[PDB]
Amino acid sequence: MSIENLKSFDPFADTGDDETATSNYIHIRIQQRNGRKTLTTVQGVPEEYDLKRILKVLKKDFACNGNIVKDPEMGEIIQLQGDQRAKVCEFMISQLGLQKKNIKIHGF
Repeated sequence: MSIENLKSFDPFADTGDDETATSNYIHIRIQQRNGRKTLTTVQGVPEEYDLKRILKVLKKDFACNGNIVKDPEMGEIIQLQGDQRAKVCEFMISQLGLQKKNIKIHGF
């Protein structure tokens, strides 16, 4: 007589598939507003990237929340909840392939 038992298992490792995308400046800024919330505004992103897909990635992988909004001064932009400037910079570099030199980060 005998019995079956698990010998080992595979981890999370896999090969890379990233590639360089074309230059164009992006601005990631922090907001201060009368509702007391801190928000991250994303501006200048290439129109070939769907803003609704940016929302979907930042809600799925980063666990944030956000919307597309038209500001009186800053124009049509994505708002994300909190100070996510480094996180959104990393998304544009990692998932879109945009080179780091294109991304401006601004405080408040």
